[PDB]
Amino acid sequence: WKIPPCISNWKTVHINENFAKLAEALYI
Amino acid sequence: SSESNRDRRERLRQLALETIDINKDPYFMKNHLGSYECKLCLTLHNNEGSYLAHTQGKKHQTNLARRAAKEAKEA
Amino acid sequence: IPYWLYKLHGLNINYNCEICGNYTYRGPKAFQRHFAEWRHAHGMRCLG
Amino acid sequence: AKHHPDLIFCRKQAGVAIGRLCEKCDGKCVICDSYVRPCTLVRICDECNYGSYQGRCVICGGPGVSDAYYCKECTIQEKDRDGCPKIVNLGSSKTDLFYE
Amino acid sequence: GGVWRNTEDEILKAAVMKYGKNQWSRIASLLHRKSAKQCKARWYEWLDPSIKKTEWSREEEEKLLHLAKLMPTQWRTIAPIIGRTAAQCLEHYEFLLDKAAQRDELEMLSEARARL
Amino acid sequence: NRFTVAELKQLVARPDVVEMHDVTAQDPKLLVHLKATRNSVPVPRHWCFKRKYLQGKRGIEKPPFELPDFIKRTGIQEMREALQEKEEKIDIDYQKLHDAFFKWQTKPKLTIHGDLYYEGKEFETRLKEKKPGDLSDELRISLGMPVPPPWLIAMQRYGPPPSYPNLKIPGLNSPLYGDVFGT
Amino acid sequence: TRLYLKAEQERQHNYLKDGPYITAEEAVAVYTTTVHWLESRRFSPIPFPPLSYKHDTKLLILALERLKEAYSVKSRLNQSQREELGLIEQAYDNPHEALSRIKRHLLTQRA
RNA sequence: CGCUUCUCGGCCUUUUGGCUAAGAUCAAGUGUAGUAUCUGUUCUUAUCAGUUUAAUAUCUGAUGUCCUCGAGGACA
RNA sequence: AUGAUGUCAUACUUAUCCUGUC
Repeated sequence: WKIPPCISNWKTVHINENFAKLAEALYI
Repeated sequence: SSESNRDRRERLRQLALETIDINKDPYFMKNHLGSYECKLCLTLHNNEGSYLAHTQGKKHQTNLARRAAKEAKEA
Repeated sequence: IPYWLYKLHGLNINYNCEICGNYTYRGPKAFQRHFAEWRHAHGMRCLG
Repeated sequence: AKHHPDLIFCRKQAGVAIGRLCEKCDGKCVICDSYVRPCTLVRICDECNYGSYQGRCVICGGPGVSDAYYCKECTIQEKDRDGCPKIVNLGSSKTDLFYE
Repeated sequence: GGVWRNTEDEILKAAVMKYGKNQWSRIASLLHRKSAKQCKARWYEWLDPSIKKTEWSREEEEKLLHLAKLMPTQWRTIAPIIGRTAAQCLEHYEFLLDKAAQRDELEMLSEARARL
Repeated sequence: NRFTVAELKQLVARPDVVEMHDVTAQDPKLLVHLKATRNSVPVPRHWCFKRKYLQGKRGIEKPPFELPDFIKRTGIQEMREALQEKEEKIDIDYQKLHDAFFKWQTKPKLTIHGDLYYEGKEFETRLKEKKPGDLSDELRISLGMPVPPPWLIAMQRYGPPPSYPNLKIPGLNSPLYGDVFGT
Repeated sequence: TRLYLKAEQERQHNYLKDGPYITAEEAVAVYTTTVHWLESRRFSPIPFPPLSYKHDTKLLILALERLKEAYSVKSRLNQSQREELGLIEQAYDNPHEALSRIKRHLLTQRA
């Protein structure tokens, strides 16, 4: 139960198959 | 202008001294005219960035292996 | 292989000191320092 | 000098024409290029002062107002008993400054 | 401008390590060559400690090749997704992959094209 | 077309000044005559060096400034140090500085006309040849003898030194005042 | 401002996280409708930058005039705005070099 | 004689009282000559001749035939 | 371990110099 230091202040999958399926359909 | 440049040079010298104290550089030496001089590289440094860049070219730390072998025969 | 460093330092230069027990030197400065040395003076004292 | 290392002097025969200095180069010496200790006046050559070449500055070459003099440090070093130090050539000075 | 010399890069790295990250005006007052936005862009592009400046492999090349066709533009969106995150190594790798691999009547026609 | 060094040394009357680079000149006789003059000075040692006589003192750290006693006895250095410590005025005196500049003026240690500046010129503090019978003060202090130095008691037994045969030291064959116990 | 930028942040991470685009089939129909409409009107394609154009320098002066008249009006500055005004003045001093810069950027730098 | 806990002392870390829009911001030098100091990269070449140098250094020129991959083998 | 040539920044000096024109 110890407080650590605090110096930060200024003082999912990230991909979807629907986008690729839309891009390939637009290319076709 | 000139006073702002003097304050910026003093802040840069203080940041260079803090970086040399944090990294514990044993080769950084100060001159008598406001410049740095490398003891291990045996060369001069024009600015604070010159002594802070002498870590890729002329690596004198790798040349200390002969002195380490002469001081101690064992590994 | 420090070829440029040995060329700038004066290495692989033909030199010989006959007074210092007919020894050979790899440079002109080494030949000048070998002519006035302990072995050269010892050979000069042993020669008379 | 100082202001110009590629400038060459005339070093001609000394005449009776007294040298002069421009208003922008007033007080500056010819050889020593200093501002203190004037001891000897400046004498110009005969060909260097004729018609439109008379009344011009020796160092500056502009409109001379006051008479030029030599420094005492150049007088004691026998640097004032040489020829007429008229600036003949003008290189690497006031050439690119005219374009800007 | 922005030549990004090595002595300036070491000073920028020391200013980022000493002053901070979210203070761009404090880091630009000790360089006298670039502004705060240029210093922040350099710190996010080349002076970042998490930037993988080397080790270009075939898995990342296959990831970038299977992403440039789904999105032709917006290379900055695929910068952190591919893993390079430098916003210029992706375009350089795409240019290297493109240069190394280079070395009603219409329907009535097609209708009779199958019937003939 | 060029004579050897032995032929140039045998022909010269003073062969203790000939060098190895003098044979490559256009007139060795005139160079040997000019190098053996009475009040001539030799050339610098940077004629063959490649450090340009100013790159050898890289790691040598020296003091900032060695002020004289005539400036240190005026109190201006302490006032300047106090002003530098306050910045990081005095008005002590006006006639004391004139007295230290005129009456309390110390003549500095000059050099000879042939005393040219060497390369290092700081680690070779050579001084005449303090020989047998003559010593410095302090080493007297370490020795601790009140006004012979006591190993010239053993220069009685074992004999006069081979190294300095001409020797005389007090009380033995040399029949002494202050420091100097032998000549 | 901080709230609406956070909102745009959430929506952007969403629209990339889910790939939830604009319904690819309807997208294809829209692209086809556009291609057909443009062909029916028979519009020519827009030519890329004619390097020696009679249009070029005149267009560049007009655009730089609008950019100057907006970004500088009267007696204010920054440092960013200062560099902007300075590059504007350099363009109005060496115009063909600036057209060269613009053409090189527009054909090269896709960032 | 050994062991566990508790207390007292000799002592070897760090350590600003808050919140509002990270509280809000910027940070100019011109040219002619010239020097210095950093970094990076290149010569295991053998011999001779000449140029050149204080001496080096440097520069400039070349030597048998066949096969195989400068080296090896064969022949004259 | 100096030195060598070399593309490339960085400091320093010259009391360098800003109304020059047909």
